[PDB]
Amino acid sequence: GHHHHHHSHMLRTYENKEELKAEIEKTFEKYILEFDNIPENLKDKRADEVDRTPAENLAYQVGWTNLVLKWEEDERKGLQVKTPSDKFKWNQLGELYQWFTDTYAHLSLQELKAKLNENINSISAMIDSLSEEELFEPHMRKWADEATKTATWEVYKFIHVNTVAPFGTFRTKIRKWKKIVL
Ligand SMILES: [Br-]
Repeated sequence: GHHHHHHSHMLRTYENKEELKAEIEKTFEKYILEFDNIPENLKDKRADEVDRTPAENLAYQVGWTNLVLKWEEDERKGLQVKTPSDKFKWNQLGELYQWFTDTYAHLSLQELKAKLNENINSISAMIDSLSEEELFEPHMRKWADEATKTATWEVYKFIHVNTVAPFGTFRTKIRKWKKIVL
């Protein structure tokens, strides 16, 4: 079911936890830097050949990182987890994305950047909290095995496709937006 994820074709091998954390921080910094000169008054400005506004772009990352953190926190607390979310299934990502916009896009860029920054720090704490086995071997978290229909994904794959991969593709999109609008 997780193959419905839009970055399922951008998987990566990692050597260890440190390599994973370093890549998340590097790609996050390059992505977030692009918003430094985007004014709040243009956060909802839509460019023609770009799907999302700057706020919707940030809202998407806040949305997904909030979900990954929730799956693990809920499991840590002994709960049974529904993925990708309680309201939407893996074949309803389009609706989940609109929910991200409705839930988060109205916030200021400053507030969205603060939330994403906090989430990157929490994801690093999560990586540090799991053994190398829990992170890199299959069948270590019930939430990661929850939707499997074809190939199994280890915890690190879920972290990677929701951080390193979109930070790269959405950085391309926000740069395109700035070239047009600014
Ligand atoms: Br976009």
